[PDB]
Amino acid sequence: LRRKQQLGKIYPEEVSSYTQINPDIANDLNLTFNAKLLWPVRGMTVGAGFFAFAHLFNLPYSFRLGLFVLPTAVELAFTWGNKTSQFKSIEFMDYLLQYRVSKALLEKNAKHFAEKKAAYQKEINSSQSVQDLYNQLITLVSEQAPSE
Amino acid sequence: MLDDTKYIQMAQKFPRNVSVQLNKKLFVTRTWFRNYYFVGVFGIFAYFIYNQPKIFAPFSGYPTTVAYKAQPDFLNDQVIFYSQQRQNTLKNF
Ligand SMILES: CCCCCCCCCCCCCCCCCC(=O)OC[C@H](COP(=O)(O)OCCN)OC(=O)CCCCCCCCCCCCCCCCC
Repeated sequence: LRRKQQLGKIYPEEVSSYTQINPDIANDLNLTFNAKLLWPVRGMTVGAGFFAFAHLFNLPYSFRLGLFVLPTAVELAFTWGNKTSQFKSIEFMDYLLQYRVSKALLEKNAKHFAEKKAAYQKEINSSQSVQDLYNQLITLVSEQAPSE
Repeated sequence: MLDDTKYIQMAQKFPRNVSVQLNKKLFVTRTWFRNYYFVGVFGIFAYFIYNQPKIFAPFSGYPTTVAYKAQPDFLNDQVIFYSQQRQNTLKNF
């Protein structure tokens, strides 16, 4: 609750962004927050399959209604709860908060860096970050540069 | 002492070649009723026992978690992330 309050609201773009490290982020973020109503579609499909089986083999309707409920019950039991999804949601929300803070810093100083950015794009043809390039440069200096 | 004479005789002298064919359909019907009353009745109790601790004691099932720090990248409009492994522990009692 505390982390979600700080974030406020989550948009699908950020979820798809974090999909890189957790492909099941949507499947986990649905089981933590009351976003949308979840129907046990897999359970209902298995129930319909059992219904077709019973219809073929002429079972009483009580049996097929019970065999429709049962897979649905299993799906619901395996869906709800699942507090591990809450841990994964916490991790995603931490990532999202850091990303949003950095994005706000980007927007705040965008005008200040316009000129430097224009100068930089014309000299470096790489899109890699400045931090990574500078760490690589520091390692290159530490290795090849003569101590003298 | 109980007069088990006839039962003793039955135990001592029993046929050793008599057998009865079993209707496969009825055997299967009874066994699947047994499975119905196991999965759908005792399954509830078994799943409760297995899962309820995992609902009321979740922290012991996820030992390690990850934390992130972010920095801007103005000249490329990117965001740089540094990760860190932590022991998933209680917080803000
Ligand atoms: C990832 C890959 C996974 C693959 C999974 C594969 C699963 C395969 C499951 C196969 C199930 C076969 C079931 C066959 C049932 C046969 C029943 C039978 O022969 O008896 C018929 C009988 C008819 O009833 P009656 O009232 O006498 O009517 C007369 C009609 N002539 O009927 C009765 O009297 C009632 C019979 C009740 C049957 C209950 C069935 C319960 C099945 C529980 C399955 C649980 C599986 C859990 C899997 C978890 C996975 C996470």
